[PDB]
Amino acid sequence: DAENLYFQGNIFEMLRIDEGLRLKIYKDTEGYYTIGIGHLLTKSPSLNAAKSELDKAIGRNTNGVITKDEAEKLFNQDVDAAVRGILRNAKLKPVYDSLDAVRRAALINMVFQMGETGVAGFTNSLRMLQQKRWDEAAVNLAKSRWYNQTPNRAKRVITTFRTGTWDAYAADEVWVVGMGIVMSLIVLAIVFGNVLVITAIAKFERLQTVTNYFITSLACADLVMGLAVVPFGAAHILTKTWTFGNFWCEFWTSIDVLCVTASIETLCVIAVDRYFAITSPFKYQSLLTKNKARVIILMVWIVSGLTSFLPIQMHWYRATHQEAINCYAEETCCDFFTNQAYAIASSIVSFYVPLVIMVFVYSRVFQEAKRQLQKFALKEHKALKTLGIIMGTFTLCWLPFFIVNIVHVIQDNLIRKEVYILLNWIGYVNSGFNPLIYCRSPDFRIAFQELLCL
Amino acid sequence: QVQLQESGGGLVQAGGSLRLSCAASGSIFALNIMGWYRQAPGKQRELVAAIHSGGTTNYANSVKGRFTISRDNAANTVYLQMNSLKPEDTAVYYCNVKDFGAIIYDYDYWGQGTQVTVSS
Ligand SMILES: CC(C)(Cc1ccc(O)cc1)NC[C@H](O)c1ccc(O)c(O)c1
Ligand code: NA
Repeated sequence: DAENLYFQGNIFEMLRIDEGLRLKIYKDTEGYYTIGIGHLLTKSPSLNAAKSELDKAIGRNTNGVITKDEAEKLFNQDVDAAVRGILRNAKLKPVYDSLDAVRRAALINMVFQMGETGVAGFTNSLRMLQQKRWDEAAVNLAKSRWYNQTPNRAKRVITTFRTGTWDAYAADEVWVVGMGIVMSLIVLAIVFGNVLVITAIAKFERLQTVTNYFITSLACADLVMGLAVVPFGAAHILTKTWTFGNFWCEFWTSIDVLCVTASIETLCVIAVDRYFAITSPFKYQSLLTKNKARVIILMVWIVSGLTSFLPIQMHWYRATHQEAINCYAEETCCDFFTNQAYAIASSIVSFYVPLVIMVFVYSRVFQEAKRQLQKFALKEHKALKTLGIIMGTFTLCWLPFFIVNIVHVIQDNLIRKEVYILLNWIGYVNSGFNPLIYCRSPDFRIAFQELLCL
Repeated sequence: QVQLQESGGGLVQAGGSLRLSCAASGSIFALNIMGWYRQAPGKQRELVAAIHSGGTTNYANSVKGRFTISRDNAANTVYLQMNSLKPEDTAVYYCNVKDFGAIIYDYDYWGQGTQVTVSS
């Protein structure tokens, strides 16, 4: 066939899209215990019975958790069993033979879902498919219980029957590269921006201030963010797996936590710094020197290191459940599993405390600005909008994640992994958003223009 | 887009007193540092005397005890009291406003500059 380019029309990818891959035992929309790629264990409400059937199917004590290999094997077994189920049946086979490969895959999909007998139950629909009346069968299949229980999937299967093409599944592959280029743009923006900032502060002598000494730290954290964390994360998501080993996996995770913590805590330090610089400038200039500021930076990076490399490299962050053990054992797995202790501690240190301090400090500024030696002009509005951006961007980017990060560790399976990763990346873009917020000074402007010779 | 009106400078004998004054015409953020700098003949621009919007002040080590800065009620006008002048106080005095409108940094507003000559 000479076909080796992405997305070949078949039943396996279609079912992968319609079902999804979940290694731990879950409940479908109906309520039956399902595992892997749409593999029905049992109709019994008891989880122990499901574990029994699973252990019998696999051939070992799985504790409700199977590996990728076993999941794929079960998937293929169920597909082949569905096909043989079609061929054995007297109502399914005459229809199956009189279908193109695509519609054949649609039928195999239906049988894979609701079983041989169930699909054979569809007398009128199969009769219509047999006489090649695709649209009538499309209308008819939408009047079943199957369309009411799982409408999103039923629509795709029905559309596949009607059109005879992979239109309902072809669009799904576009979003992959579609978001890949977005990730690329993110990396480019972060790296370029932060490198520009660091270069600006390091090269020019007029940008050698304490505030800028903190900005340097923030830009460094965001730089290592855009160089190590974000690209490897993008590769991890796009390629579906991890090809660097457990050591580099946990090392990458360590870099992640370290950089995020250092970034946010540096934001906090900047907030406090500006508070003292604005409220009591004469004391701020005398007390806070460059050495003391560098000591502050060192302390922040130390605290960030204690909440990143220390617990992770020592495997203190590790969970105890079976899936976590399997992923830690698997060299190609780099999924993130933690206990309540590390999740809560890291969330409090990295985000929540700096959040509280920043809110309190900026509120102190906004409140103390109203009690100076002074008509509701435009300057106060502009300043309020400025701080609105400063706190607004940070909150909008990092709050939804650390909330989710604290909930997904309390009640199990309330937040889907997609949302977790997504919000984590919405946290990631803040690293790129920072150089646009903390570098708007005239000196920074002149530096930025002179650097690239605009 | 604000203006700074300086007034008070001029010729003065050694040991005499002089009063500088800077009026800020325009909208300035409530948190600011309004002060005076100077340029001596052949020397860099040095800070003379700055006052914070919160009342607190700050002076150079060569003018402390001789110079004293204050400000008006809400007119945003700053008055610099210069007593016991010296020949090394002969310089070009600039009025200045440090505005913390963007919080992260500070916008500087400068004056036209006034000449002060002390008769040696
Ligand atoms: C969880 C992860 C390491 C990204 C990831 C997502 C899904 C997956 O399968 C494997 C990895 N991102 C961590 C996040 O950036 C973070 C910052 C500061 C913290 O304190 C913290 O606990 C977590
Ligand atoms: Na692993």
